[PDB]
Amino acid sequence: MKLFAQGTSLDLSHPHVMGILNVTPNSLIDAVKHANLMINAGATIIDVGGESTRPGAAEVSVEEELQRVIPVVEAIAQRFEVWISVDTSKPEVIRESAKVGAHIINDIRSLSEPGALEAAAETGLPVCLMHMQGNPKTMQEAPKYDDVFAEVNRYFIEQIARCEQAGIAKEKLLLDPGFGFGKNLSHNYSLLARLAEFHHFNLPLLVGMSRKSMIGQLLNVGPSERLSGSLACAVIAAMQGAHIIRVHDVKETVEAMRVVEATLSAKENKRYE
Amino acid sequence: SMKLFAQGTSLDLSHPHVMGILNVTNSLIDAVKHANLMINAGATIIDVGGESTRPGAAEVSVEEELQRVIPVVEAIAQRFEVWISVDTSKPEVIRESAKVGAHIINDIRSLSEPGALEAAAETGLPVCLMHMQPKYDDVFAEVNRYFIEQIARCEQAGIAKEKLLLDPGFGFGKNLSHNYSLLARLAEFHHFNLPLLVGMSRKSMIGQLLNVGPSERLSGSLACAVIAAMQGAHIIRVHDVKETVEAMRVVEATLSAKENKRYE
Ligand SMILES: Nc1nc2[nH]c(SCC(=O)O)nc2c(=O)[nH]1
Ligand SMILES: Nc1nc2[nH]c(SCC(=O)O)nc2c(=O)[nH]1
Repeated sequence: MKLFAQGTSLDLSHPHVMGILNVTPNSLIDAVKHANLMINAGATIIDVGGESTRPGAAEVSVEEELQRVIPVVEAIAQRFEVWISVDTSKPEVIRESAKVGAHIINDIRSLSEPGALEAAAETGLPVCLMHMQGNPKTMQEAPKYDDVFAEVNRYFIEQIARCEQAGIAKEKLLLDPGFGFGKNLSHNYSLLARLAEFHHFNLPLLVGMSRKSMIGQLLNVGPSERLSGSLACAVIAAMQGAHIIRVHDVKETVEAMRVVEATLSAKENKRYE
Repeated sequence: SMKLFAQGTSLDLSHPHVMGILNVTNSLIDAVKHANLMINAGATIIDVGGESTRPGAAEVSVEEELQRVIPVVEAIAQRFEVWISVDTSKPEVIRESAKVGAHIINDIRSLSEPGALEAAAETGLPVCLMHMQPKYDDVFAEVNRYFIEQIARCEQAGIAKEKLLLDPGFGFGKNLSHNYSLLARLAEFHHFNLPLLVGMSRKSMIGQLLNVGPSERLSGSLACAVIAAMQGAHIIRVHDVKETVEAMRVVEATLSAKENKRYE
């Protein structure tokens, strides 16, 4: 399995580590310094995001998001060979990010915003479809599912069809069950335990559990104390054949992924279920 | 449902246990301080030996080994509720360790010394059967055959199956690829219906893979522990207790949400 964008390809025969580069508040110099460190630590994708996914923040204007995101995507694309994912829901940011070299559109809202689907289709870039119950402002009030796995799985079926209808072929899609997005602790572990069953779509799986409450609430530790839990999550998902792991702690995750790959390559069937 | 019994208590193996490595090196005060730190960090078993009992460490007389081991085992058994595994190959140390409260006999020489098997049998304690010998035809098959053989040998000596734990012996006469073959197939050793114990912490199977020194192997050691625990390994022997306990909690929460309670 492979993805193609901007004249290069990403080989998904082993797990990739995607480093988080938050550009919400010198800003450009600092972002590039951080990118450089993450690449050096072995990140093969850098996820650039300029709108907080937090509960009460006003949505950032299109002009402010462009100012935070585009110069950063641009500076990374012209210095490094790394893949760049852009964490946006706005069509204009999608368009302008593609123009300066972004490889993956990583929308937490799965292109639900007006125009976003058409803009993503126009760029021809890979698109990540992430499950979220409701919207970021209220999704954590009262998450509820009768069957969280089936509900997430159904969402993927629907969203795939929506993308295909807009001209975005299956081969461009990645799926992400959206850890922490309208999910309590037990919902998150039900999804993680069954993650391998999402392979039936024959699409790349991306996960992001790094430093999230599904670790914090389980261990009763603060946000700076979650590395060991974050590594355990990453390993659990990668052992089940997750293709991309989105993280804060790149060096440590890359090391863990090398251990996973050595294990998977000694296994006859290449996956745990 | 699987449990071990020793010294009037039991160990509930329905979730993964972290076994902390304790050096025996005043020595008593320090050993008890370290045991305390590991317990606080969430270790439920302390393995008494560490650097003093690694392969290649200097051999000592029976009297010297008794003088270093027995007071440590004794002091831990008197102060804490934790299980104690004792690293020894000598029958006298086996016997005297049992008398002062040890729960598990951990002999990396597999009770090969004269009288060791009979002494382990006499104690009635749990015994860890660890594979050691690198060339193999089929490393798994050899390690599996070794378990079959050592189980029979123990049973012949009067040590019932219910007392045994199996450990494939990562790093013990094994190159990098042998170690990963065993780790990838670890769940297949559940056919014996015995507890599985593993020790990969800071070993060359991480160092050689990552090209890092002994103090830089925590992330790799955690990955190893998680991989084994996801396959239903019952006990994980480690240097880095707090971090491993946290990783095991994550594994437990995942296994509990799974209808199968195991990865294969
Ligand atoms: N694709 C994807 N994108 C994300 N962006 C964030 S932001 C919240 C945080 O890092 O805590 N989470 C995710 C995720 O789980 N998947
Ligand atoms: N049961 C058991 N006991 C051990 N003692 C050592 S000493 C080598 C080291 O810690 O690097 N390893 C092991 C192991 O793998 N299993």
